[PDB]
Amino acid sequence: GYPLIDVKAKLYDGSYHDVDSSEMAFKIAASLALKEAAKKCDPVILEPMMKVTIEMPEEYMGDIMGDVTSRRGRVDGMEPRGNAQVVNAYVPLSEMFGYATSLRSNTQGRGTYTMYFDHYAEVPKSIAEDIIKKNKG
Amino acid sequence: MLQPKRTKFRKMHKGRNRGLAQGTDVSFGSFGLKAVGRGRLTARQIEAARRAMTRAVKRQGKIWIRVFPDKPITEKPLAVRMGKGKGNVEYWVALIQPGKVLYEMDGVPEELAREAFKLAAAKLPIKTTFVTKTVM
Amino acid sequence: MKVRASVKKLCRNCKIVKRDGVIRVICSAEPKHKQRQG
Amino acid sequence: MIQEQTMLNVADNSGARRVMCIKVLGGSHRRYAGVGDIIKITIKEAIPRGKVKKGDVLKAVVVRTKKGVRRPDGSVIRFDGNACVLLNNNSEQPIGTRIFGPVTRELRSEKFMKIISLAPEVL
RNA sequence: GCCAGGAUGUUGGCUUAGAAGCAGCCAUCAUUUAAAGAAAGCGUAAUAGCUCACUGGUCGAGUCGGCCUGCGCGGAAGAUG
RNA sequence: UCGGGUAAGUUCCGACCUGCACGAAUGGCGUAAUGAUGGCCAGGCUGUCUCCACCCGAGACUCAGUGAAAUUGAACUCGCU
RNA sequence: AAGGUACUCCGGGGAUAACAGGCUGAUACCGCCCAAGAGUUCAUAUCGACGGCGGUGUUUGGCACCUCGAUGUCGGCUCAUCACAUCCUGGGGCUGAAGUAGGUCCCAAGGGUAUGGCUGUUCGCCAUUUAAAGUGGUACGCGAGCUGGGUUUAGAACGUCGU
Ligand SMILES: [K+]
Ligand SMILES: [K+]
Ligand SMILES: [K+]
Ligand SMILES: [K+]
Ligand SMILES: [K+]
Ligand SMILES: [K+]
Ligand SMILES: [K+]
Ligand SMILES: [K+]
Ligand SMILES: [K+]
Ligand SMILES: [K+]
Ligand SMILES: [K+]
Ligand SMILES: [K+]
Ligand SMILES: [K+]
Ligand SMILES: [K+]
Ligand SMILES: [Mg+2]
Ligand SMILES: [Mg+2]
Ligand SMILES: [Mg+2]
Ligand SMILES: [Mg+2]
Ligand SMILES: [Mg+2]
Ligand SMILES: [Mg+2]
Ligand SMILES: [Mg+2]
Ligand SMILES: [Mg+2]
Ligand SMILES: [Mg+2]
Ligand SMILES: [Mg+2]
Ligand SMILES: [Mg+2]
Ligand SMILES: [Mg+2]
Ligand SMILES: [Mg+2]
Ligand SMILES: [Mg+2]
Ligand SMILES: [Mg+2]
Ligand SMILES: [Mg+2]
Ligand SMILES: [Mg+2]
Ligand SMILES: [Mg+2]
Ligand SMILES: [Mg+2]
Ligand SMILES: [Mg+2]
Ligand SMILES: [Mg+2]
Ligand SMILES: [Mg+2]
Ligand SMILES: [Mg+2]
Ligand SMILES: [Mg+2]
Ligand SMILES: [Mg+2]
Ligand SMILES: [Mg+2]
Ligand SMILES: [Mg+2]
Ligand SMILES: [Mg+2]
Ligand SMILES: [Mg+2]
Ligand SMILES: [Mg+2]
Ligand SMILES: [Mg+2]
Ligand SMILES: [Mg+2]
Ligand SMILES: [Mg+2]
Ligand SMILES: [Zn+2]
Repeated sequence: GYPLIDVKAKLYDGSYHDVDSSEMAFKIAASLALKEAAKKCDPVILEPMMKVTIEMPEEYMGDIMGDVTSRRGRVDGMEPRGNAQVVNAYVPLSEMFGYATSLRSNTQGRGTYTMYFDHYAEVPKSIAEDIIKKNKG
Repeated sequence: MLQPKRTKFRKMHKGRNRGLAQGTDVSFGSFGLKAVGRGRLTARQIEAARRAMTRAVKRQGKIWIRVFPDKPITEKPLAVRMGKGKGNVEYWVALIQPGKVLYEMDGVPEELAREAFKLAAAKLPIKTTFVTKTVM
Repeated sequence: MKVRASVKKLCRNCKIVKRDGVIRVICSAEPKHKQRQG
Repeated sequence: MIQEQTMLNVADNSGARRVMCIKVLGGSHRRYAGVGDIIKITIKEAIPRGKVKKGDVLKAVVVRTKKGVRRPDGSVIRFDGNACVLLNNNSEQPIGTRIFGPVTRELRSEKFMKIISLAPEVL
């Protein structure tokens, strides 16, 4: 029940009956096509990923990176901005929930971060399975 | 799980497991795991031990299983009385006597083989020993 | 303290000692490696 | 001497008129609550448009008993009815703003100092 | 036991956000040597650091690990005493 | 299952229909009145209970008189493991 | 030459079932061995696949040894007593133990260890307590101590089955 995104549809062939040809009929036909596509195109769930920019003293760098790699996140890289190393990373939005408290816990309240949506990535199969179950009921 | 593809008869008498084994030499590889005790090796046990040793050698060399579970073992369902005919076949076993080479291995160092056989032996209900192929 | 039937060395610093008829694994590097046979 | 099932009157303006004790708090197999003891109550009768409604499970402090209180000289003070003052389940502070009828010096604590101030008489 | 050294192309390369003996995968080397693993451990984002093996010195006689086998040890909690 | 009643209701009351396996004189569905009839609720009332205390009588106990019964292989008829 | 009997009856059997005991321990419950993995990294803080070895008598069972010239059977009440595989309180190791609070294991049986709603219930769910509301054995402890709601006589009805 989630909007399908990042899919191309190519109308290569079709048919019509002058008498029974109605735009509404073609709209229904299109829907049926998408349905059968799902049965064969392996639809997967995607999760919103956020680019996280964390600035902290180098002393707490290891902990920050560990937290990211624990929250199904990947470190995109790091940079020694000023006296506080800046770490760039992409982490699922759902995972990022509660990062503020943990960040401050790990950085002794000397850590700051900014998160902005980057891309949509496939949800882990296990997590995805749960999402389907939840949406189903 | 090894099991006969077809059999002449479905069920077999209990029988006994006396005597010494035939096939007491490493005949296909360089190293072997030999049974020193007497008992029944089930197919599941044979599989578990194989999977263990295969992982240990990390898909290097060759492994020969010298034992096949050809004997059908029956059991009665629970809450059923005695008689009313022999029970149904539940699993397949191999009768083992002292001296039987169970597994052989080649294409690995002895140290790896000794380790791999140790891992497999832990999955086996009988006491075992490491053996090497001899000239005669 | 790990109380097990199978007690053994888990490192190079782990040591097996018998005290008052009990096999024990004392370690100077890791407290997790401390074991008692029982 | 209040126990489970005992019906009490309300000595405040929370809206409750009749409450029933459903638990004597503060120990295993504790039988009774006297003046100054906190009980768990359910509201049996309430007035329309009050602070509390019928069926509510909250706390109360007992402030008057027919059994009464003993004083250190051997004296006794008894009342004609069992009366309680409703408290918040969490804060255990009075829900009402006014106290009706006399109370006793047994409520002279930091917890129940509001009741003493609002009380028309302390005996 | 004790006193020292324990390296150089080189962070082997690839991959890896980073991977430098010590993530993984390929390699798999040569050099100075008394000897030093393209690393057996601890440790680090990665490095470092901390070792070790190896080796040299010291010390001054045995020492080390398999095999077979006898007797013991742990594994081993229950209801009236 | 939903709703009501309770702080909390496998019972009760009102619905729903998915009637394992209602149904029309081996009657169907209602029905005022009636019932030592079945279920459920409330007020009053209370030793029913929290938790029992005291008291008055009849026994029980002691003395005198009278005087049974079931049962019973024999007994010098303890605990524990 | 077919059935019914809870309206029943007689002779017998513990030669043969139901209850409890016994033997057994498949099953059950408890513990251990191996360690693929999970645990950001890291088998073994916690956990643990595939397999393996035990313990208890403790569930469902197997057997038919005791009792059929009778061994009263569920639940409650009253009153208990033992085990320890410990629920609380005491001591301690490890921890993925900052503190607070926990996890896990070891030692420990001295004492302690809810009231209610519903139901015959044990139980369970629910309300509200408590330091905690332990788990088992004791003829599933206890009817020559109580109860008689459950359950299994004779009355009656429904659904169902049967002419
Ligand atoms: K008729
Ligand atoms: K009629
Ligand atoms: K009636
Ligand atoms: K007949
Ligand atoms: K065990
Ligand atoms: K670890
Ligand atoms: K009998
Ligand atoms: K008991
Ligand atoms: K602890
Ligand atoms: K105790
Ligand atoms: K019995
Ligand atoms: K009874
Ligand atoms: K008796
Ligand atoms: K009696
Ligand atoms: Mg022994
Ligand atoms: Mg004893
Ligand atoms: Mg309801
Ligand atoms: Mg009732
Ligand atoms: Mg109804
Ligand atoms: Mg009918
Ligand atoms: Mg008709
Ligand atoms: Mg008719
Ligand atoms: Mg009708
Ligand atoms: Mg007399
Ligand atoms: Mg005796
Ligand atoms: Mg008879
Ligand atoms: Mg018999
Ligand atoms: Mg007999
Ligand atoms: Mg029996
Ligand atoms: Mg397993
Ligand atoms: Mg049995
Ligand atoms: Mg027989
Ligand atoms: Mg008997
Ligand atoms: Mg007799
Ligand atoms: Mg113990
Ligand atoms: Mg005791
Ligand atoms: Mg004792
Ligand atoms: Mg003492
Ligand atoms: Mg209850
Ligand atoms: Mg009993
Ligand atoms: Mg009991
Ligand atoms: Mg009686
Ligand atoms: Mg009795
Ligand atoms: Mg009855
Ligand atoms: Mg009848
Ligand atoms: Mg009919
Ligand atoms: Mg008929
Ligand atoms: Zn260690």
